[PDB]
Amino acid sequence: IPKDTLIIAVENEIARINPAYSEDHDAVINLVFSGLTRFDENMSLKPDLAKSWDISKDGLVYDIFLRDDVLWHDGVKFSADDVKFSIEAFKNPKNNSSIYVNFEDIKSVEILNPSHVKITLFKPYPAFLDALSIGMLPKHLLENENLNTSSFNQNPIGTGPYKFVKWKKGEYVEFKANEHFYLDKVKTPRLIIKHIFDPSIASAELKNGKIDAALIDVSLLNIFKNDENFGILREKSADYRALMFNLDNEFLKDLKVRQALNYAVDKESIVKNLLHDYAFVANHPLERSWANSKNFKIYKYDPKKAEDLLVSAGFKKNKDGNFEKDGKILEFEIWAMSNDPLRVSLAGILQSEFRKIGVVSKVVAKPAGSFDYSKVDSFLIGWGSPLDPDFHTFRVFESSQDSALNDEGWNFGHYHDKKVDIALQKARNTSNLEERKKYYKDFIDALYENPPFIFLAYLDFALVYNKDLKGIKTRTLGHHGVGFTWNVYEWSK
Ligand SMILES: N[C@@H](Cc1c[nH]c[nH+]1)C(=O)O
Ligand SMILES: [Mg+2]
Ligand code: NI
Repeated sequence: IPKDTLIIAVENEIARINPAYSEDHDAVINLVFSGLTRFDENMSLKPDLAKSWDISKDGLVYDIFLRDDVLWHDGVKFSADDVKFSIEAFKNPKNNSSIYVNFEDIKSVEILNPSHVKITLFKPYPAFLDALSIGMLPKHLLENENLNTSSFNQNPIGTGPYKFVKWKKGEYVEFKANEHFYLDKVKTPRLIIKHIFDPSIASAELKNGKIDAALIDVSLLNIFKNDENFGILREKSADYRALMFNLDNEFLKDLKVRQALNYAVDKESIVKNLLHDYAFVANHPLERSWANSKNFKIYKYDPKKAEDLLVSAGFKKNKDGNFEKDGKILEFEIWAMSNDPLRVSLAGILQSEFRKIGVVSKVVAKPAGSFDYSKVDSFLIGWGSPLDPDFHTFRVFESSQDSALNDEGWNFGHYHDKKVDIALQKARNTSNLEERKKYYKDFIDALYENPPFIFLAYLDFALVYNKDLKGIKTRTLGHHGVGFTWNVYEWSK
């Protein structure tokens, strides 16, 4: 690989390179686009396209002041027009934006002058500044387009550090440095995002020198020991793994069953042995957040509590020593993405724990994208954001976000809890920080009393990189390790 070219592998690919359809599962949107705000090495809110902002006392009015030295990749200037268009596009239900929920509380967007936009809200939404980091859209290209289907989505123009060059689908996306980047000089002139979902192949291509960097599963990490072409950077993350219950399932809809299944698992055993202390035991989805109550009940590893719960639910043990109810065995499937060894291994351990308490389960391992995980009995799932606590909680747990009911929802297990709904809505619409913490405490407590998941472990990630690489900075990563390329414009060899 030439010195003026950077090649990075990422596991997840997106169909539309457009902030409006961002699902925190990609690395290319933050390359092409830039938002009004951004985050530094410490996850602190920093100015990006917006040079500064003022927020009204009641949190309903945002005055945003824009930089005037920003160009779109087509040489067209960034202005307040783009901001009004972008935000109005996110809000428009006809665009089916994946980030619609972050913009739904917006009343109006006013252009006061070409560098000053005034945003008014129906209700407070303190995550708004975090939400505005997502990336602005070019008005002059998309004004007369169908955002859902526009060819723009496969030929994007943004204000980010990198320009779109060409896209080989299922292969790679190539970028070139934005010569007019306002924030900083983009160091490496060529950037290739290579799509590799198989970690063994990712490891092999590193050894081959076909790619410069990738996130490598901990089980494969020992392979790069003694290798001198590579350094290893350990990164913390808000990413957790869990078992998603499908509450449509005849057995998993029952509360007593889900509580019993939580009692059956020795998460410390899992973390210690399977993850080699590259993790810690998870109990709820906000344990890296300020919203963490650090004062919550847990389901502690206790098989007889588990078995006793199942009897209470009305299950009788049979001659095989497996629970049955009204003539039918307590049986369901555990699906895992076969391309993710950690998930397959976790599903395998879960199956073994469940049998020891007389629950029959079947592990189904299929490649990511080959099946609909919102229709399987249970699924080894993952989520987690280092940003506002609302971002991977509302779409994931709130009942209106049921994916069967909402095409842009992330509630794949069809979970419906009234207390979760109220707590998340009030938390996302409350300005006071301490009051927010109280509502997220309610949320966590509500999750305990009616578990949608079996929370398992928060993950650390390992970045394996060409040792010739300069300028890499670590920070708290999100789900799938998204964000490890956050400062890639500083990268050079
Ligand atoms: N984010 C969820 C769903 C998903 C499927 N593929 C990628 N993500 C998970 O990681 O389990
Ligand atoms: Mg950005
Ligand atoms: Ni995911």
